[PDB]
Amino acid sequence: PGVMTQEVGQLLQDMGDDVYQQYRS
Amino acid sequence: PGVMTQEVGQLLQDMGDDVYQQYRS
Amino acid sequence: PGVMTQEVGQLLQDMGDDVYQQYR
Amino acid sequence: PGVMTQEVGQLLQDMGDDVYQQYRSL
Amino acid sequence: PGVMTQEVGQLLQDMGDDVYQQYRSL
Amino acid sequence: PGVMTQEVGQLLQDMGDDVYQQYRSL
Amino acid sequence: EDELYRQSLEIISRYLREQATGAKDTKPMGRSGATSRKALETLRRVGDGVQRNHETAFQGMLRKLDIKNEDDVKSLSRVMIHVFSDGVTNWGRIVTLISFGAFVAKHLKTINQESCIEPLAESITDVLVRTKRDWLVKQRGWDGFVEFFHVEDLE
Amino acid sequence: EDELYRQSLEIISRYLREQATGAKDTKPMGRSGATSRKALETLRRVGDGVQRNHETAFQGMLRKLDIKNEDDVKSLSRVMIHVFSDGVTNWGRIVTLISFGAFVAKHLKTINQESCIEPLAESITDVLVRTKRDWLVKQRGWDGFVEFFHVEDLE
Amino acid sequence: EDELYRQSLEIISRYLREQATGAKDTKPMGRSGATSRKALETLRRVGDGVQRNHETAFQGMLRKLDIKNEDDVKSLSRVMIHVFSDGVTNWGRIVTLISFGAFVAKHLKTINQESCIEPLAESITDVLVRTKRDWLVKQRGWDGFVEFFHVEDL
Amino acid sequence: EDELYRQSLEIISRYLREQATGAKDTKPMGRSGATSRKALETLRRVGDGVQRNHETAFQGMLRKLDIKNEDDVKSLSRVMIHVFSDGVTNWGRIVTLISFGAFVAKHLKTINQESCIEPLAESITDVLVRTKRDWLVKQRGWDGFVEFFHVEDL
Amino acid sequence: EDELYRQSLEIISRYLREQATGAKDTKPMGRSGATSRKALETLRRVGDGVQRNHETAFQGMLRKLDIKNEDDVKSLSRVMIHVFSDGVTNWGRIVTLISFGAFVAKHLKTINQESCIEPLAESITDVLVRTKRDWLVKQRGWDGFVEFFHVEDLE
Amino acid sequence: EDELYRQSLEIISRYLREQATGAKDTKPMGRSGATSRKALETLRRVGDGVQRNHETAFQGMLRKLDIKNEDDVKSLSRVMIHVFSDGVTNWGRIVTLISFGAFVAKHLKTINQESCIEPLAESITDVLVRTKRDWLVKQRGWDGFVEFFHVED
Repeated sequence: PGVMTQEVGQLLQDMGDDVYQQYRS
Repeated sequence: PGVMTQEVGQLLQDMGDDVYQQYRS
Repeated sequence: PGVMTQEVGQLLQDMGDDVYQQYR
Repeated sequence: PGVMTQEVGQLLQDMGDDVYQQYRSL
Repeated sequence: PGVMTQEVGQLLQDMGDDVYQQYRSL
Repeated sequence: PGVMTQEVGQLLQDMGDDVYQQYRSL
Repeated sequence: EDELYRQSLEIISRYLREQATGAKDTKPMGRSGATSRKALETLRRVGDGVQRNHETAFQGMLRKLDIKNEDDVKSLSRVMIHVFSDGVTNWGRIVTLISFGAFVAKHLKTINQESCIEPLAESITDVLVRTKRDWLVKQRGWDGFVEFFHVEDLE
Repeated sequence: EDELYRQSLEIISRYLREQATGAKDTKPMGRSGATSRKALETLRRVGDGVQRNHETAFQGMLRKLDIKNEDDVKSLSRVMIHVFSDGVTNWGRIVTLISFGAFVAKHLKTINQESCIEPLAESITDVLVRTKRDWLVKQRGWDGFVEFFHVEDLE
Repeated sequence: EDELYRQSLEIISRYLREQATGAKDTKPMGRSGATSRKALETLRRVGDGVQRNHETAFQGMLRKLDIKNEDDVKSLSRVMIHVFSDGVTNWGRIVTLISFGAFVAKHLKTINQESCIEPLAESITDVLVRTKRDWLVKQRGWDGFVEFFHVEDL
Repeated sequence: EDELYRQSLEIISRYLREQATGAKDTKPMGRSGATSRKALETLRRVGDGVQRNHETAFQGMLRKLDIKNEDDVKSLSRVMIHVFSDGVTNWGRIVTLISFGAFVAKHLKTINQESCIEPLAESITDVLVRTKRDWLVKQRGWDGFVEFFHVEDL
Repeated sequence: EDELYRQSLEIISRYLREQATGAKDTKPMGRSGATSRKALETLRRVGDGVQRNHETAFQGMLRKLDIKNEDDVKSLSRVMIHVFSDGVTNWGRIVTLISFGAFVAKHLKTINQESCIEPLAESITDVLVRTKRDWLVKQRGWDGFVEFFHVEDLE
Repeated sequence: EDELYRQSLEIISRYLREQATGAKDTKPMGRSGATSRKALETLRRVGDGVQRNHETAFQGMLRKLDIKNEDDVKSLSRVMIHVFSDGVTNWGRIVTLISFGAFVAKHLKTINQESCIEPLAESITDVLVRTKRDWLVKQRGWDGFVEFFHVED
């Protein structure tokens, strides 16, 4: 209704985890 | 093979004749 | 690969024969 | 992997079958 | 209304004596 | 039954024993 | 041909088979066998009774024979012929041979050799017809069989 | 060309596939709809009964067969043939074979091998029609099956 | 041409478009207007219900499929095929597939890829018609879809 | 304690178990090993040989007994008693009985009644010790069992 | 208070979490550190082998369990007990249980139920520790785990 | 390669090494690790037992042997062979052989000759596998070793 923050959050979550991959070890 | 035949046969005879006498009359 | 052919077969036979007479 | 079509496909199968159970004539 | 066990026993009785006679012994 | 714990469990048993045979010191 | 070998085999095989499995099977006998169905009833009535009476003895006698595969059916043939070796033929001996044959049939199922049961009934029918056909006819076949073991009841 | 085979495969597949599904499919049948439907209803009643009764046993029996996929189906065919090795054919054995098949069908869904369910129904149908067709025609096919398992209604 | 296909496309495209947009369209159909309108209303009822029921599951399922652009729309085709990968076909399985399609459409708008919505509806329409046309004509098309999901009066 | 019992049970239970489970076990024994292991190895040799020699007959004999569950275990006890009913006792008769037990154990596995196997082993261990303990200790127990079935070339 | 429970939970929960995320997490480790990391490495290698071998079967098996939310985890506890109900315990059965537990973990992520991952690992650890404490110690815990699945050789 | 030799050397070397240093290097063993580790545990138990039983005697016996360097290792080989010179072979003599060997290993560490510890384990492993292989296989190798000394719990 409502602003699906859960959706945007999970989207940012995966992008964030990918940024981790690009720069880690 | 067959080592018996006899003994068994004679036993069956008497039993048979007993049955014979049983239903004879 | 099942070497159980005769074993399972006879088991089903006896079970089938019991279904028989239950409905006969 | 890397696209579990069978997995999500099977999940949709169950859900769709439940939907069929819900609306079918009794 | 009961399975005759002497029959099975008598069979095993005979088989056992054959196994005894078999050249494990003598 | 309606709760399939036994079939899955038994299946898991045989899969586990196969693994046991796989890595066991021959 | 040989209408007498047929029916005879049928009656004996029916009896040996049904005594082995446990219960009865395809009731409509083939001849047409009103007589064949009578004889099977008479055979199962009298035969079972005889089997109960000498179950103890049959066990040892059969154990003595030591039957374990089809080649041992021949040893049963030798026994049956020895029963009539004294020249005397009657329904008492004949029906007892079939009762003992039934006792063997159960044994063959116990040792998982059910395939020997039909060759067994065959050998029993063989001996009776091969050696005693004239007596069977003279005693009016299976009708003389039923008539002999018919009990008056009455009342 | 073989109306008996088509109807048999139809009824058996319908029962097995729906036992695998966990819900019943009631949609109309191919040819003789009434007979087949009645047979499917009867098979449901008796078959579910057989399975509830021997569930524990069936579990171990199938376990020993070690069915993993379609290549293990012929192992089932060998078992089915062996069910008729003693010469005796009846509806009890037939419905139990079908009931065990429905049990194998559920297992096939459990191990994600639902594709083998049709070759399963086929081999079950094959054994019955290839080796026991004369018996099935004599027993009036699936009309006799319904008749056999028909149960008294208490009026 | 394929009369069955064209009507299926219009209905599914309309639903997926308005679900993504948020507001019902609701411009009048559309060749065979009556049936098509009834199907959409029916699809709105059952479809939303499926989405409301399996929303949590749908979120994860779609997430695993990793849909970012139109190239990934083709990957959903393999999924839709698998939904029927056992011969089984009913109206429940079909309406669920469409309901998951509407959920994917919303995701596409969320990631600013609305240009993939229309190809998605086409892919959905494709699978339904291509593999189960004989089934669809047998169930009287969308008239049968409406009939199945009709709930008694009162 | 009945020292002959823990050893006898261990040997008979281990044999029946690996015969049923299909794959022989390897674990060390209890008291010290040696003899118990030698007995089990001997039992494998003779026992499997007996089974292969009398598998067909065993199939029907067991079928007649109609063993379905743990209640039917008691029926087997009476079969074991009949083996030594004529007052005769030898190592051949003992190994044949245990061989039949292993055959029964496989059947218990086949019908999903594996919980009856250990009770079966106990019932077999019972008969031997209960009525034939004197004979057993007089034949040097399991050392005599191994000695009897020894056949070695070299 | 129970190092065995704590250590076991770490290894198993580490395995289940990382299998779900897909990201092989290299943030080691805990108290024992050494053995625990070696156990997690062995769990990965061996477990992924089992998961690849029975991926097809695992899918159907978990499908029939119908695990949707937190309450359904209790259904898995019952399964794990049945894995040992025959009294037999070995590293093969224990690791396969963990491998299947990891398979459920992948599934929980799929239906967006990641919050159920930790109770899943806990339930696995419960059954193992509650019911197999003695066997684990007699087999020297997770040192007997690395010892069993050890592969070397070639020079 | 010889599997029996690899296992025996592994077991004997590890025992002599840990008896010398006084530690415990239970790292990943060979392929038949379960047998090897059980055998080593048994060797720890029985071996220490034999040592505490005859330590006073061992001291003088090794002293008389006068072992100073790797040249003197061939002297231990003669002693080892002479143990079986009556044609008799059993686990008692074998475990005693290895027990005395562990006593020599400590002495080698005491006189700063730890380099001779591996050749010592080799020589012990040699006389067993090179000359008594038939008996060892008959007694089921190291499986029979653990079985023989199993007591009790």
